[PDB]
Amino acid sequence: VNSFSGYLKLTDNVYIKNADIVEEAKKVKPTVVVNAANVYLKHGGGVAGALNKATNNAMQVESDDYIATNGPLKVGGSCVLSGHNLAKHCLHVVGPNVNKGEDIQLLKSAYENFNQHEVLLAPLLSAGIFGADPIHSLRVCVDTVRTNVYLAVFDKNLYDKLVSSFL
Ligand SMILES: Nc1ncnc(N2C[C@H]3CC[C@@H]2CC3)c1Cl
Repeated sequence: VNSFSGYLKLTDNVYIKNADIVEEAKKVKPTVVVNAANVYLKHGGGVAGALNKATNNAMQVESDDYIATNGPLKVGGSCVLSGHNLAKHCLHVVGPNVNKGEDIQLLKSAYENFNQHEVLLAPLLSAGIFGADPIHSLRVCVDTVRTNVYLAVFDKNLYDKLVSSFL
């Protein structure tokens, strides 16, 4: 049993709810919240800008030190950093950004990072300002992630479309 509430069950392991990952993280304090990161861990908008704002910029400060030591992530890659006031840990995952020309096949590699964590509060990857088709992102998620994932998708006309089109 866990603390996640109000989710629709899509499969054995994937759940979906119309909630802000920020407001959802603040309520649940999950072990892992996933950030929709870029390779530079520059949290400017969407899930990343919103998560970072909710940490009062502490996520960005920590991230800048990580990059100064380790250099940029790979597209499809991830790192584990603090969850600050939102979660125990934040898994920063880089999905491909279509608005930069990245290979959408890298989306499966991105979601494979989730399998290193038994439970994750997570966003839809490459959604939003990353430019991918969210229906495709949900299909890759279901077909790739084997651990228990709670997607918080803060957007009605899209939540309802994802549910009503889910095979
Ligand atoms: N705070 C959030 N929580 C959950 N999902 C978010 N997404 C999901 C789609 C794509 C990125 C943005 C817009 C709707 C955000 Cl910004």
